Amino acid sequence: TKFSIYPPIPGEESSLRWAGKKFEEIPIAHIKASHNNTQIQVVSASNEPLAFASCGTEGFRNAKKGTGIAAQTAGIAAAARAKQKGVIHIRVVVKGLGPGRLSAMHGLIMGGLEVISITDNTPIPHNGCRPRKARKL
Amino acid sequence: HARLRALNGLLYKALTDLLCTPEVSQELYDLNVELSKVSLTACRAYWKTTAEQNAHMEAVLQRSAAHMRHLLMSQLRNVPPIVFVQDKGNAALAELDQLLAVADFGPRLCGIDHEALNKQIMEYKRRKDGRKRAKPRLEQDSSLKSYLSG
Amino acid sequence: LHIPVMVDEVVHCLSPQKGQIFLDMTFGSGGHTKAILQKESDIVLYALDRDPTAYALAEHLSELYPKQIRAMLGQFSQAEALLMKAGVQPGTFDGVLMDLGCSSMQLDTPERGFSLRKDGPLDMRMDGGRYPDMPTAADVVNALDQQALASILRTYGEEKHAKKIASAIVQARSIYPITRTQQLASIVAGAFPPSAIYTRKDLLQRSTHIATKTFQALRIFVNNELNELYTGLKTAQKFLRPGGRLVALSFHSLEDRIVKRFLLGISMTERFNLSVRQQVMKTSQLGSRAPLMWELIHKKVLSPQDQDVQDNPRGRSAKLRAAIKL
Amino acid sequence: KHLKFIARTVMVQEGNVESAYRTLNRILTMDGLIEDIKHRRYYEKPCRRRQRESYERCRRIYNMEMARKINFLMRKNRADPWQGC
RNA sequence: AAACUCCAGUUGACACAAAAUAGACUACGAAAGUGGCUUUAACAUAUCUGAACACACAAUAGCUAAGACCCAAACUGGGAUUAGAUACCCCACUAUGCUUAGCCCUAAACCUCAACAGUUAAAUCAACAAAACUGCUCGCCAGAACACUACGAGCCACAGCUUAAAACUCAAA
Ligand SMILES: Nc1ncnc2c1ncn2[C@@H]1O[C@H](CSCC[C@H](N)C(=O)O)[C@@H](O)[C@H]1O
Ligand SMILES: [K+]
Ligand SMILES: [Mg+2]
Ligand SMILES: [Mg+2]
Ligand SMILES: [Mg+2]
Ligand SMILES: [Mg+2]
Ligand SMILES: [Mg+2]
Repeated sequence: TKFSIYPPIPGEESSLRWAGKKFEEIPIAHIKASHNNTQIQVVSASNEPLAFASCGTEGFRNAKKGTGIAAQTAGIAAAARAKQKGVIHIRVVVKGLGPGRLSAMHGLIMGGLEVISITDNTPIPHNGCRPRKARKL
Repeated sequence: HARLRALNGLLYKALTDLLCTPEVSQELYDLNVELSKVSLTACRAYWKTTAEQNAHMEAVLQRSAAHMRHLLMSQLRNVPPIVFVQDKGNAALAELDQLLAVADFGPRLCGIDHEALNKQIMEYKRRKDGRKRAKPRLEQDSSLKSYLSG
Repeated sequence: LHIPVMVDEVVHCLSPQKGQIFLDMTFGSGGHTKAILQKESDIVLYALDRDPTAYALAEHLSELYPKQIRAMLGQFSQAEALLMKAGVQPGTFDGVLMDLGCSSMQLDTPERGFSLRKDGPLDMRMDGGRYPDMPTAADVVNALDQQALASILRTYGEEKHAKKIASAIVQARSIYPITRTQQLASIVAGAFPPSAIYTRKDLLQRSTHIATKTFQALRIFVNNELNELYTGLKTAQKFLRPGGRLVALSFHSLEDRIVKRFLLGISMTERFNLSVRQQVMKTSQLGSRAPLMWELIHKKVLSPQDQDVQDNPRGRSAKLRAAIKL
Repeated sequence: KHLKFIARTVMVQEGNVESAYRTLNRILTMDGLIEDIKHRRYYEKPCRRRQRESYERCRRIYNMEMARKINFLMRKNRADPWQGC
């Protein structure tokens, strides 16, 4: 068949399935990639938290949290905890432009989870609040 | 120099367009390779590296380099050969780690020379025991006086 | 009487108590020692100093307290072996107090030549002749080359005009030996227009002799104050009891920098007066420390009060640092 | 408020997560979202923003003109038809 | 480091704040200015020129009063950094940026190009900027510095703005 990068539309019956589940039912891996930290949380389609992880929770502290390896470790831990609850396929929803933005996904892959879709939810203000002044460095 | 910079930019754009389109090659289109840099002297191409998949990408690029040059000749027709350089961050680190895995380890103040100055002082003890600058434009010349004299 | 500067805060930070070992590497006049003995009489105190007159004062205090205070004459470098033979080889020092600068009896005496106000031999040597082979400031100025003297004044003396003052000193010395402190002061004054004799002003914004910095430099280079201070700090750390209290007083930028970098474990070779922007640039260039061993009693330095400045203007620039060995 | 998993969503093809992420990043770069976030990290003062936009427009115009000139002139980059003269 | 730890992530509800992409457009307005949507009202003059002061405007900052307050933020406090203070960095927070009604009347308010009309022929033209000019009108300048000053006068302005000297000094600027 012809693969389309566009996600299947909720409310429309698609042939695509994963473990006998529809795309609307696949659990959701929210990734937040800040400059100083990276947080990962898996939730069900019904917004039920199943696993959470972060660089700080994995023992890394201060500047060491900003490394990509910390985000990879967080992804590994989150994937292990989610897989303990039966999570197999996930939809990745990544926000922020932190160093671990991709590494966390790799960790999930290393954790055993299968990523079927990558979604960017970076909060981009359509001319919203005023950011802080530029650093004089 | 600026012309060569624009030529490098045009080569980068053309190579990116060839990579993106599926008409060039199904393999190349499926790879989705992205170029970090393109520089003409021969042409050096630098693409971002993701090991096994990296090796596969390098092999496919090396196989399709001739076809890519042929397609570029259709456009900029006089295109020098294109060299693809895999950017494994610092490639020295990657090669070093590969060899190290392969390799065998067997069984497991004051800012001065105070001493020199002290020696010099001991040696001494033992031996004991502005103006105006005329402006360049105001300097006189007597050549005209000599010429008028005779 | 130049009262020991912030001696109350020194006593507070040290917190003397009965049956504790406290080493005063800079006994000198002993005002700090006297206050410590006032707080505690059973304290076992060591009075180390390089001035034989300071050793005599320590022996006088020993006449006052036969074995509570123990005298010691020698430099910081010798202090290691001196204390090892003294009977404190395992260290375990409950407190260490390190003053810096010139002793009041040293500065007042013109024969030592520690002040330009009073004439005397250009000695500027803390040792009172215990090692006569020890160089004197007169030999230093007469011997050292133009570049060597310029470097000495630039680094030790924090002097902007080293290239000029060193040349002037060499020119003067080529005519006559520089054997008088006031002669050297006159020479340095001649290196500048006479109006510049008192143009330089102290941190108190009070006029001082222009040659003062130069004098300071020579003093340090005569006594190797920076190197001997570093050795003394290392020996104290080696001999300080874990959890012991170390209190230091620094009367100028160089010694305070050395003490602070030792306490915080910073590399001595690191640039001086670093700003946050400079640190960021350094790390950006380096982006392509040793574990801490102290706990600061006072994170910020302690400076004398304005009234104390009026009483003892010489102690205005004193900065106090208190830490505990970890 | 909008429906989710439609905007900035890329389906992973045969488990090729890296390729899907690269496609998503390229889409965001083409739409300028990545540069938008980078510029919105700190406030860019309006005079600075106007100067930067004018400089970018001038640079793009100059680059396009230079590319056109080079393409036009490279038609003469062939073997010399009158060698020896 | 400090700070917070009813802190963070997900979901839902949720603004008197600010107006991605369009915009690689070059539009509107006298200038300052103006880039979310809708609606209403609305963008002077059938010859030009015409004011430090008349008439009316005039970014930002600022003042007065009353509200709003997400965020940003002088000042301040704390933390770092520093020999040290301040600053650069981090955090918290205020005036302030917002609304209403007044005031203040400043700018590198700069297309550093006065307005109107005409010309592309001569010599094109000190240089650079931005091709060179002509007709006409108003404003302005007459060495530098003293001086976006002093005095006088005017002003809701009171550490203010507008107008604006002279003496001494120099042979340059
Ligand atoms: N390396 C060193 N070894 C021993 N004593 C030293 C020394 N460097 C300086 N000193 C001495 O330390 C003292 C510095 S000033 C003395 C201050 C004294 N604590 C008081 O009662 O005020 C002088 O006695 C000086 O000679
Ligand atoms: K825009
Ligand atoms: Mg008119
Ligand atoms: Mg205004
Ligand atoms: Mg506020
Ligand atoms: Mg303007
Ligand atoms: Mg006009």
